[PDB]
Amino acid sequence: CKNFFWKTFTSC
Amino acid sequence: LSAEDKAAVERSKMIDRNLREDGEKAAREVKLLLLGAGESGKCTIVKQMKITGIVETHFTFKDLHFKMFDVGAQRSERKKWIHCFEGVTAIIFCVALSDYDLVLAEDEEMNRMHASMKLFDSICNNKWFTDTSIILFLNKKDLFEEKIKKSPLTICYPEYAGSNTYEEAAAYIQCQFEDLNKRKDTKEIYTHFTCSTDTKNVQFVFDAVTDVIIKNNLKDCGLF
Amino acid sequence: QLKMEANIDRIKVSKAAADLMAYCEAHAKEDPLLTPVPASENPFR
Amino acid sequence: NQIRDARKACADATLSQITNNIDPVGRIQMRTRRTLRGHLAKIYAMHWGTDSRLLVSASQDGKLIIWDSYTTNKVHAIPLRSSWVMTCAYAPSGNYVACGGLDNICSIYNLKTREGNVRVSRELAGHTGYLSCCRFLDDNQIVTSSGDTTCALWDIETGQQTTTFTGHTGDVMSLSLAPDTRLFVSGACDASAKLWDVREGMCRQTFTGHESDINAICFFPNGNAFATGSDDATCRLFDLRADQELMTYSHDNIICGITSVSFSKSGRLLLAGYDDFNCNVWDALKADRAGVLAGHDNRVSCLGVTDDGMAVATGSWDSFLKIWN
Amino acid sequence: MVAIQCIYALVCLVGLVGNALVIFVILRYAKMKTATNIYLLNLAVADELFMLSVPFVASSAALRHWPFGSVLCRAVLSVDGLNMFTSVFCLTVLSVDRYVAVVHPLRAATYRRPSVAKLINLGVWLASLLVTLPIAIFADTRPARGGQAVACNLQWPHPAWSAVFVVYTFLLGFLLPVLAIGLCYLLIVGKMRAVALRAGWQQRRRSEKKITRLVLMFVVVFVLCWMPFYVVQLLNLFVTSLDATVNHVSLILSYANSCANPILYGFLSDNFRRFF
Amino acid sequence: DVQLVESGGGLVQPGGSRKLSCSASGFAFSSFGMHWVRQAPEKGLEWVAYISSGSGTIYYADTVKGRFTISRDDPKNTLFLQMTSLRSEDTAMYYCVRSIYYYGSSPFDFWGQGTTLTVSSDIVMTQATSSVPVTPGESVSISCRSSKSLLHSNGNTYLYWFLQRPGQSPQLLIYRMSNLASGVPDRFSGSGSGTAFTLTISRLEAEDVGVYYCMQHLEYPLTFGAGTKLE
Repeated sequence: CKNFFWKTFTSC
Repeated sequence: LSAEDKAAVERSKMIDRNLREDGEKAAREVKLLLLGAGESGKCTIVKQMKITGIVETHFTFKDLHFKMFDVGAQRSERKKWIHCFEGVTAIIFCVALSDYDLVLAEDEEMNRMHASMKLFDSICNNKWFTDTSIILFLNKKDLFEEKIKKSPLTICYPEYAGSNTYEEAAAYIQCQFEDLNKRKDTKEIYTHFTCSTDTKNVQFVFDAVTDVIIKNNLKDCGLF
Repeated sequence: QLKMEANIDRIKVSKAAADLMAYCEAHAKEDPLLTPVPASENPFR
Repeated sequence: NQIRDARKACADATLSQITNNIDPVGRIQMRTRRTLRGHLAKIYAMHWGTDSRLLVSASQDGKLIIWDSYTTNKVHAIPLRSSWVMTCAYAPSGNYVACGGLDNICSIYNLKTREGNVRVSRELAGHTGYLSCCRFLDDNQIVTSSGDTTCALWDIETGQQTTTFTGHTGDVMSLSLAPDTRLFVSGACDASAKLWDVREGMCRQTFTGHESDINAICFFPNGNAFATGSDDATCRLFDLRADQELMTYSHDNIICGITSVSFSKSGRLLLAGYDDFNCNVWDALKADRAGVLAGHDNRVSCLGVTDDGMAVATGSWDSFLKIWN
Repeated sequence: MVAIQCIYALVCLVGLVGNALVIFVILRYAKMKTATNIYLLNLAVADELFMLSVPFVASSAALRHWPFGSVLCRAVLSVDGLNMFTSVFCLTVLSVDRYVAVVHPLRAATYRRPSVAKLINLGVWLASLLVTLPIAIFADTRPARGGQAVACNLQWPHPAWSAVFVVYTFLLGFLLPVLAIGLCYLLIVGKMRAVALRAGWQQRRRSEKKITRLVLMFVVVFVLCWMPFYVVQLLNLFVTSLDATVNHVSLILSYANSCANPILYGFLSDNFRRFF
Repeated sequence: DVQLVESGGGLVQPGGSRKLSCSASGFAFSSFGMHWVRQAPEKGLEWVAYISSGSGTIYYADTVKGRFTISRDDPKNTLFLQMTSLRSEDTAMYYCVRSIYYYGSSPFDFWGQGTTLTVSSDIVMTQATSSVPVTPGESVSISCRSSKSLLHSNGNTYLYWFLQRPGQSPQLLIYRMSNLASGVPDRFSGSGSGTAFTLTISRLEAEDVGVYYCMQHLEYPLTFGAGTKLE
């Protein structure tokens, strides 16, 4: 999945 | 502040508004310091500029205003008022090419070109004009050509050994005047030949002052 | 024409020096620069 | 040769050797109350008034602005035809204000008029060199110096120069009247300070103690002494009652020449402006620099003290004038 | 691990020892002389506000958790993003100021007054509020579901809305500002070269060579520090094989140029030359 | 040619306006700021409106606020006066003062000729007297009272005296209660301590008679005196 975003980890 | 100081600070703001506007129209226009080397300096460039004490000429050319200040021949010493023109846009130093074999009506202590080289160098060593640019103008173009045919050209400079041609003589005398100033990195010297066309002399002036105001604007932002 | 204006009032220089000292010491009280003035008495807040 | 040969034998002691017993003046701390902003060009000369409130300043932008010091509110804005003005004076009553531009024309402007604009009262175009200083004896007679190594006594009602003081060898650069506006001393570039008179017509005694170009000059409120500011980093306070030199104020710490000389009400604090971006305060009695007036970005050019000694004005080339107290 | 954390204290200290002097140079000698001093002062305060919000995100990536509050992270994550926007936006209005003052001297006189300079700085700060408010209304604290740990990051209802915001900050935040400073600086060198040849200087002089090199350096550094930061954000949406091994140093490239731009402009200027 | 001219209709009906137009001449315009003062028949002066130099500070009186609209055209050197609705209370002779405010100035210097109009908190400037019949030739004292002490913190008390020769406009006699106006003889002498405001006319020639006024310049709207007539 993505597992990352702007500055922290995000739920997929 | 009782109905009087409230109007006093309002009048001051109206005066400050006019003073702020007065600085804008004074910064966009071009100022020119016309300091000649002989008794009557800038005899050609002032004929096209549309108009005791100093003479200043205000004229607009190419959507740009110009102010040429000429002091003429004054008995006062330049050391006491050379700092007043600090901050001028450009400086025009008209020099004639017929000063190496001619002597002014004086005690004949020094030659005309020797005094012109010292007068041009005296302006550059002044601590006020270390940033302003001086524009050199060579006068008597064809008159200098006829003098070459009957002169060794080595009167003022005996160590010089070159061609007796107007193309080479004008190039040599240009580098000789560009080596008089000790501040070569801060000042940019513009050399041009005065023509009787009545429109080419001011065209180089407009192009020279444009190269200076573009550096002041770059110095304003900080890119310089 | 140098002798037109020459004066003889130079018999003593120390006496005229006392005149300058006596003048500054008699008017030093009315000088706000020398006398420390409060904020309520002087202008400019 | 024999002019000052006998003037040395009559000097056994000096002024500094006598004033060493009186109360010494400590360090003078002067805080800048308000900075007179609004200018956009370098200031060169100014003048105070009797009311210690109004003051005039000359600027290179072609504007002779007049305001009050107590509120710092610009009263009048006089557009100058000659932007290269080097001197200006204020009337003791506040009626006429003159300024000496580079056009060799002492354009006198009348403040109290029936209209709103500041019209021109008179124009003095008799000088040949640059106008260096001007001082108002009264609202009719005026003594204006120029760069033509001469001084002139002009009249506003007459329009022509009454007496032209021609006794100086070097370029005149300063003027200073008397408390009664009867006599006045002028310092030129030949290191000569001449006491010019009105009843006699011209100078009555000279002083050649300096060694270089004298820039500015002032006058002691007593009327018997005066200080002079030269360019060799020293000021020599001469004596009018003994045609000699009382003392000198020189120091190797400073390297620049003097540009402004002023006196307070009591004449103790010798306000002397220099070209080191700051101003000094001399004791004038023992040659001890009590305090220094710093805060200006560029070198100061003008310096005036009110008649009552309330405020001290210092003007520099950064288009900012500071008021001290 | 801690090696990337070691240079974190260096990038903040480099911006600390430098930005603390940039304000001291401006308001002591220049003291807001004209419009050109307001922008450099804005970049100086925008870097410090960005250097005081970076220590929260710098050490949080090492611990893989957010020990601070839940609501406090929503603001801080929006302040540093706004400090990132107000810095690149001020670099845009600075390039426009340098373009108008050089190319159109007759038109720049209307902006030389401090009256317009003060409102244009308050306006560019308000433009940062409009761009970062979608990143503020959606910012929240939700667990990453990996190890049931606390995390503070942007929350979106659908993954389709995630692709709109990742390019919105790329269009409005990276591509448009660098195209403005890239075009404004190009028009300066283009106009300067045309005027220099008219005065009789066919070859580039020493003053012209120094300016175009100082101008070229400002744009390339703004690229090689923000483009590597922006390119990593978009590749995280396709392949997740990054393993967070580049995200720690990619943000450091943003913390470097933002903390070096005021010093790169301040130290290489006439105000700091007279002070030093 | 410092005189001022006013334009106004003979009489106007309720529900309209006359658009009082005042023009300037001689003096430099755009630097003083014109006033508006009307004088009802057998009554005293009263300030109406005032605009500063450049339409910066616009002040209205408590009696005309919301009905009159003061206007001007400085490039034309002309002053206008727009009104919404005329009432029987507005029947008066409007004047323009042409004053200026700075340090050392002479405010309320030269009033205009004024035009007539006919329709078919505040410092109450009170006066101890209204008509003093005295033979002319030598000193005659006249006082004035104020509601609030006009002595300000700076040290300047703002008070102006008017003469208003019979058949003419009021003129400035003494400004700041102690400084003689520009164009008046050395006979007028003003003293007082905050509220006394005594005016001694030591000469009192034949042309010195008229309805006098004392106006404060500390609180808006500006209120004039009751009126002191001399014979």
